[PDB]
Amino acid sequence: GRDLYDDMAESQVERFTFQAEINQLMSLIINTFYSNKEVFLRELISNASDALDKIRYQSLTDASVLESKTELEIKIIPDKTAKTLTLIDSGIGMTKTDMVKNLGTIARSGTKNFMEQLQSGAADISMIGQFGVGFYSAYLVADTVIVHSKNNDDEQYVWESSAGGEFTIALDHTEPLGRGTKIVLHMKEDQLDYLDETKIKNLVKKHSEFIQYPISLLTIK
Repeated sequence: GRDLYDDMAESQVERFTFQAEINQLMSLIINTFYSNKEVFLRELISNASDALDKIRYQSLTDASVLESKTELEIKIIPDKTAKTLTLIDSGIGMTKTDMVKNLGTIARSGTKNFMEQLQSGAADISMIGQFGVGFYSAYLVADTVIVHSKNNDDEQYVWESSAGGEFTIALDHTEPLGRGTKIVLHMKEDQLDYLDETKIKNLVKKHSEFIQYPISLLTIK
């Protein structure tokens, strides 16, 4: 059901509006109480794995695609001072238009039906990935989500949203990724426990049993 990757300083920033049902979903995720929000980490890792698969399989038929970053790996960085959780993958990455389309402007087939099932009790929040909208689970635990991405076909871009119906995209001149995606979750005050060393270690272990890529987990001292 996961399909995110399926087929003086001056800055130019473009603003976009979320597709109506995606906007509704984000509001539902933010303005409703959920007891168990661990799915957010499952989705971060699984989406990273999909991105890694996509570039790995593209490399079978075109080996040159890995020249931008030869490693296929995941890095997870909890940072209590910054109040952020970051997950970096060296997967396929997203061009600017990939971000525009896949991170909010284009309708997703499962959004309406997912929201109906949440309202009824037929589904719970842990099942979000099955409905192809798992990315948005980040808003269970984060006020703001920032997505830096670099695809071989484009320059590095950064997408940002604090919900409220809109997102922005701009050229990204921060640390070059080489290739892949860095997602930064600015954690809500009441969700900071997810940055605790043992808590995040256990969660990563729990949600990576079948992941076929190396994971590096940092602790900041």
